[PDB]
Amino acid sequence: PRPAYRSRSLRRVKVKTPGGRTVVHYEKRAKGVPKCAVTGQPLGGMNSKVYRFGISTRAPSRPYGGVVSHKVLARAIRYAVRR
Amino acid sequence: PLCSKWESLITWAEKGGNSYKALEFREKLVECIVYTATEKVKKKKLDEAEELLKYGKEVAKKFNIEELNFHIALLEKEISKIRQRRAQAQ
Amino acid sequence: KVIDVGRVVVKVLGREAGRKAVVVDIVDENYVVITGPKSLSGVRRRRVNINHIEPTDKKIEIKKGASDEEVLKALEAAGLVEYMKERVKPKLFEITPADVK
Amino acid sequence: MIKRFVITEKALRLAERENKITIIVERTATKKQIADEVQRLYNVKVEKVNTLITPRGEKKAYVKLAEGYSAMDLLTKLGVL
Amino acid sequence: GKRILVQRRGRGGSQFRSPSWKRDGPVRYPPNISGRGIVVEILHEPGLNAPVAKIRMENGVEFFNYAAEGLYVGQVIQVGPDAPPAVGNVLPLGKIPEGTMVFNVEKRFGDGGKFARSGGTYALVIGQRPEENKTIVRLPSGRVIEVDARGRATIGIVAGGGRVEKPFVKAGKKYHRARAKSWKYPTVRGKAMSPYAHPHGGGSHQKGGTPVPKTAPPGQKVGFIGSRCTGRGCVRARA
Amino acid sequence: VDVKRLAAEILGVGVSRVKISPEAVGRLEEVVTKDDVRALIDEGLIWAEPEKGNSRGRWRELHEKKKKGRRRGQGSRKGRRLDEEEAWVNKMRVMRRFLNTLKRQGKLDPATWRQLYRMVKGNYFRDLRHLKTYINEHKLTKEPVK
Amino acid sequence: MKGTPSMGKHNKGKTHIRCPRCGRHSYNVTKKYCASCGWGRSKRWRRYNWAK
Amino acid sequence: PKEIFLVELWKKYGEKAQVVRVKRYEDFVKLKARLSGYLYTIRVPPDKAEQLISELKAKNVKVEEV
RNA sequence: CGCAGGUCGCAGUGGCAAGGGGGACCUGACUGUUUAACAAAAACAUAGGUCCCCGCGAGCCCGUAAGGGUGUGUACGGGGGC
RNA sequence: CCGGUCCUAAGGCGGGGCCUAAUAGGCACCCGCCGAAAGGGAAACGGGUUAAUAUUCCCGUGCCGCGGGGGUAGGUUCUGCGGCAACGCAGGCCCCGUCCCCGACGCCUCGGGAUAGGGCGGGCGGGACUGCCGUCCCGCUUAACCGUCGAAGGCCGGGGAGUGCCGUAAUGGCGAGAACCGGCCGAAGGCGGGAAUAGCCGGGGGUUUCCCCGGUCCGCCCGACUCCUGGGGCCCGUGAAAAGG
Ligand SMILES: [Mg+2]
Ligand SMILES: [Mg+2]
Ligand SMILES: [Mg+2]
Ligand SMILES: [Mg+2]
Ligand SMILES: [Mg+2]
Ligand SMILES: [Mg+2]
Ligand SMILES: [Mg+2]
Ligand SMILES: [Mg+2]
Ligand SMILES: [Mg+2]
Ligand SMILES: [Mg+2]
Ligand SMILES: [Mg+2]
Ligand SMILES: [Mg+2]
Ligand SMILES: [Mg+2]
Ligand SMILES: [Mg+2]
Ligand SMILES: [Mg+2]
Ligand SMILES: [Mg+2]
Ligand SMILES: [Mg+2]
Ligand SMILES: [Mg+2]
Ligand SMILES: [Mg+2]
Ligand SMILES: [Mg+2]
Ligand SMILES: [Mg+2]
Ligand SMILES: [Mg+2]
Ligand SMILES: [Mg+2]
Ligand SMILES: [Mg+2]
Ligand SMILES: [Zn+2]
Repeated sequence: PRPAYRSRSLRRVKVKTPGGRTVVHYEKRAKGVPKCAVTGQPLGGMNSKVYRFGISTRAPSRPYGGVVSHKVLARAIRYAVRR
Repeated sequence: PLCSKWESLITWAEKGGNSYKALEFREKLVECIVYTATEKVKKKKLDEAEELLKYGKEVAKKFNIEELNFHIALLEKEISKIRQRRAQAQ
Repeated sequence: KVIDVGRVVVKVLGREAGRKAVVVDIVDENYVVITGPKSLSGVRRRRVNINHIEPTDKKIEIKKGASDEEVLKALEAAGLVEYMKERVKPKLFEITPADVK
Repeated sequence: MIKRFVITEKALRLAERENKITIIVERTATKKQIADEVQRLYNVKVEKVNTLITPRGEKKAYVKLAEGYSAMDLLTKLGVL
Repeated sequence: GKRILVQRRGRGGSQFRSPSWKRDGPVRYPPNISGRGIVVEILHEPGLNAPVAKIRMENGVEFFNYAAEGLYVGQVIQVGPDAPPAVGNVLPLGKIPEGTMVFNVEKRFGDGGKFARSGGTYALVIGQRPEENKTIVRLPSGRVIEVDARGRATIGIVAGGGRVEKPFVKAGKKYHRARAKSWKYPTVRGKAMSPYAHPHGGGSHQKGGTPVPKTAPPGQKVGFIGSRCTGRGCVRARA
Repeated sequence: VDVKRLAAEILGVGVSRVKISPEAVGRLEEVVTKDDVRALIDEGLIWAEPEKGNSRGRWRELHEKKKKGRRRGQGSRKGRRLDEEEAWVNKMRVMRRFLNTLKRQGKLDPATWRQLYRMVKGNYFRDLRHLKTYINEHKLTKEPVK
Repeated sequence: MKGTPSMGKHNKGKTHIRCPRCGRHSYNVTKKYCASCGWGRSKRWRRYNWAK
Repeated sequence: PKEIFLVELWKKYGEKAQVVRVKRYEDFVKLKARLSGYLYTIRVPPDKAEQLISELKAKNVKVEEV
């Protein structure tokens, strides 16, 4: 509780209630978005802010989806097609 | 414009025969226009609000939505009141 | 020219990536029309940017604006029905960031 | 399992206002056991059970009954009132 | 008490131990790597003396090696007897041609590599005795040693050379490096001590000690330990 | 029981501001519950005195004088007031947006825009008036810039 | 500082808690045995002949 | 709570409502269908509001002015 | 942020807040550490320099032993002195 | 639905084994477990109530996990649909495996966007003072949750640029693809719903805390140490793991 709030792991949000008071709500920070397995950059269509685990996310309509980006997928497909 | 994705989804669902999804997409398009216009008017960005309201008028003509016209009329009444106050103060 | 009518290509981007198709029409320098038949490989007939297709060595003989069953008889003449049904499998572990800079 | 009833001012106010009975039970009794014991012994329906352990080492349970039974009436029936 | 610091070091205290949890793993050759591999990462390792390359073999085995200077991400390395002697390739010492600069040399096959593992270091393949399956190599110290010909080495020199030429300008920089290494920092001179704590400690004008024999027991074996000589004359006699 | 604690909790103010009428000194000893305190509050024997807000008439008068330009001389400054870095940011943004608008509308050749842009970055011009005066004097535009 | 000022740091720590076997305030929470009866490190009761 | 804009969509929820609360203003009426899961609110013109309350009472949904 | 004019006092950073300055010698390069409760230093440490034991089944150290630390290390390195 | 409880860290304990005259002594080995009320990590907020508990009680409005029922999209040899694309859209059911990613990370510095808070002019209501003036103070609020929007940044298609062209707070960018045009993904937070029916200010009636009435507004400004985002730099210093998803 109190040392858990003294640590900076949660966001300190000040909010004014309908009762006229000002309170501090301790809210979670967002989880990191999925990254490409080769470049490490965030994947398009999956970089929305998520604050808890267990939320199903819809991958882009492509082979390998939210695993690799379109650049890596296209280049790998070209290499496999030639090879 | 702003809710063109909603327009495309509406026509795509209607072409595919998904009446339920077409109704949901019509609701989403109305939500897009009305929410964005109302936020603009509350922040007093009247030029952007007027552009959004003109687009909503065109969309309501294109899709036969009465609720869009009703909410646009309410927002235009608010815009008129805001502009009247600005003219009186200035 | 490589990207020509009767050429077997593989789509690299989009939903149908890795799927084989047959070029049946030419639009301009940027676009050509492909239909590796949707019952056969899964690529519906539509235009495609030439940058989003990778040409193969294989090529078949058909006329411009050829139909889907025309492409089908050409592929069965070449014996390429199973090659058209096969989907290209990338090797993702080989690629490093230098290849996609 | 039930040791006794709590007939203090807070317990009486809770009985009259919220349809709750306050009991002192064994320290190892769970909410499931308390609810089943209340239902079996008194033939009422238990809405929910809140439990706490007092500073003197006893388990006290606030048993909120369903909306067809009176906590005050049950207390009068048992005569602990 | 009276036990000296070098005697206290052997107990394995936290201030003398190495924090190897800060590193991803040992930099050694796995026993049965063969074929072609891909250089996927070049990483900094706390407490080590060279950048470390992560090699992903064609069959999926991944291992850590010291990066050859000039090695780059996405490079294709060859492992095995059929590998050409190009930079980054892992070859047997028996196959490696004479005069070649190798590193991470294995004294016996399968130990993971022992010699020429610091940044800027290398071993030189001097000769090959195939009838006793041995390879003569010169180590970074200049010492010439025989190694198992079936052992493995990497072609090139270890990257990161010249790291020690730049001075450790502040005590804080050496402090931060020591925190990643195993060194106890800093060190008190022996003659700055009292006699209970060091053989050199003591007198009003404190002095160092003359060399002790090689048979001296622990606690007495400090300073020069069985040295052949000392000073500039010793260096001259060495050269 | 402490009446003032219950009264402060009921009225939502400080106990320092809760005031109990001396006429209810007899009834204070009979106060048992917050309902009793509410009854006394309803009768008006217990009330909350208004809080003090620091009056701002003197500040408003001084702020008008400061806007006119008084009481900001050399003998009234103790530390840094002007922000050099923020001033540079504003100066660059003003000059760059002016020059970029001129080039976008086509009044300035891109080469002349480049020369003016580099001079602005190199601190040739004191202000936008200096930039406009330089442009008009050296005739870098077909029509004068206001 | 070793006297009264250092005595103020003994307000929140602990070396021992009550032992489940012997009930004394002698169970070392870090060493995980009792300093009185030896529970947690010896199944036989700890008692020495030099103690009366 | 959820907000609906189309009367056709809102009627699907309002018809199954345990109660329909009505709040009136000079230009619009808020109709709030209270279900087990959510409270669905729609702002309508007053004439359409009267028509919807008439239809809901015809379907025997409870209506309350709040 | 600036300019012009007028004007009061003994005193205008008017209270609050708020460096005395300079020359020369010894000494330790510097920042840092130290005798909890009489010593803060010119003592210790320090980066830098240099020497020695060591090619690893090493050198040095701990353990009665099983075994252990340096070592997820390898001479641009580990350990030991000044 | 607030914490423990779960996970692993530095590390520790037990059993087997090896050692030991022996153990209650040691631990490299194998196996299991423990190890954080400041790390990782499921889900609740506003109002009211008591003499004493208040995210726990009550009212209202929700969320999570597990399971079930109905409807639906989908399926029922076989495959979901659209877009050149980035990617978008209800995207069938059950079991098992594998891989990847999130979890998951320093310090310094400077640009941008918000919110908490604070102030200014007007309006309404209430209060303070009585030597002169008529000023001064207070209230005018909006939780979680649902929807929609989305700045930087990244990406897609067209375009095909060297007398250059495009820039920043600053470093600067371009045939290894610029200017320019269109599009995709995408924060805090905004707004609507929640919700004025609450709370608050004022004015009355009753009586044991209930009922009634009015207001709860208009236009601007500053703005964080709180929240979000991006750029640049430093390291002989590289800033955890696992559960879980
Ligand atoms: Mg925590
Ligand atoms: Mg965190
Ligand atoms: Mg409890
Ligand atoms: Mg250490
Ligand atoms: Mg001494
Ligand atoms: Mg001696
Ligand atoms: Mg001695
Ligand atoms: Mg001596
Ligand atoms: Mg003054
Ligand atoms: Mg400067
Ligand atoms: Mg002592
Ligand atoms: Mg302790
Ligand atoms: Mg003073
Ligand atoms: Mg000094
Ligand atoms: Mg000092
Ligand atoms: Mg002393
Ligand atoms: Mg002293
Ligand atoms: Mg010294
Ligand atoms: Mg020197
Ligand atoms: Mg000497
Ligand atoms: Mg645990
Ligand atoms: Mg309390
Ligand atoms: Mg005001
Ligand atoms: Mg700047
Ligand atoms: Zn004990």
